[PDB]
Amino acid sequence: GTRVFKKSSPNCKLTVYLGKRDFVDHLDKVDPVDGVVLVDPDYLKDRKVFVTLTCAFRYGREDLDVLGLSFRKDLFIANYQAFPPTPNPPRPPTRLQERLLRKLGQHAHPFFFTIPQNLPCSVTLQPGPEDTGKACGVDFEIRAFCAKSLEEKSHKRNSVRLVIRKVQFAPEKPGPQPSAETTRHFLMSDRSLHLEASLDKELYYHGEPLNVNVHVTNNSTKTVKKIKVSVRQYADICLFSTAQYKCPVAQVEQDDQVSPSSTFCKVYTITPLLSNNREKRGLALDGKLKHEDTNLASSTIVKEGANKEVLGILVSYRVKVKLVVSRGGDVSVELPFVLMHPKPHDIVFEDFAR
Repeated sequence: GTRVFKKSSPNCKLTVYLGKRDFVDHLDKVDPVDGVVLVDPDYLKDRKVFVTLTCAFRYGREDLDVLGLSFRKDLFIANYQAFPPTPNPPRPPTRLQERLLRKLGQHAHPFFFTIPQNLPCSVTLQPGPEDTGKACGVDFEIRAFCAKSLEEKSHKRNSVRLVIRKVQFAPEKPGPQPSAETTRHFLMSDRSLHLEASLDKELYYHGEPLNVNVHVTNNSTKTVKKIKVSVRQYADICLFSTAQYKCPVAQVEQDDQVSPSSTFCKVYTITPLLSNNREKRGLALDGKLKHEDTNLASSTIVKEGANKEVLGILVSYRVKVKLVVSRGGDVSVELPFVLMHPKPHDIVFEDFAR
């Protein structure tokens, strides 16, 4: 029937419940965080129970893990008092939040957070060989613990740490096909090898294929040995260690040759999937690599209202159409496109940690 997510403190005393692991950014706004929390025996009566929602840029290891953490920027923190409750604010507990409130104790209390759109989206990198940089990325952590006030905490033992995803969704806007790409190469004379390509649309979702349309007008004297069609990711760190991963995440090729004084045309179907990549290399994900539900990081959006450095990493995509050339020298074009997170997509407790 219905599915709900739980993680409980190491001591098992405190537990958190939630309807969504992933929260969508709609540009316009963001799914809300509507959860509940359960601290059974008396903790501490004198001691209040809190919930924290933090969003930070980390560089050096992952996981806001102290050891190796070279740099960290807070981008947003929220608290508010679960128990006791508080006059605040839009308290109307989602239907789910209600059914949950009676399935459990009288000491299950609601809790909610509302997250600004302008914030970056969950994203994660970890360099290859290496590429000298350390790992980094943006995180959305939810902490939940007790203590008499906020300026006193406790190592995880009596708290609960868990991390949510903010995935970026965006609508298919009408408009021109990913600007075709034109280009002429004169290789030694006045006779041109002309290349021309296009995409069916400007925006794609995770899974969606793309249909690269390619037209070659080869009046040249050389020969096109092959035609390699790929998708490249471009990820630029904007905090602390400026750096720039470029990397193909999909790659198609056939036995396609084009003769001098010929003409050739064809449509390639290409699909960019994190799942089709063995080596992460310096790739930009939307969550931990090990997790099945992880995808290539979504294009980062034109940027709403906060802007700047403060997006941490800066993911972006391109199709590349390249013509390998016999007597040498290779002709190409690049078509930029945006890749968003899909959304044309009896309570049962399922373990939160993926």
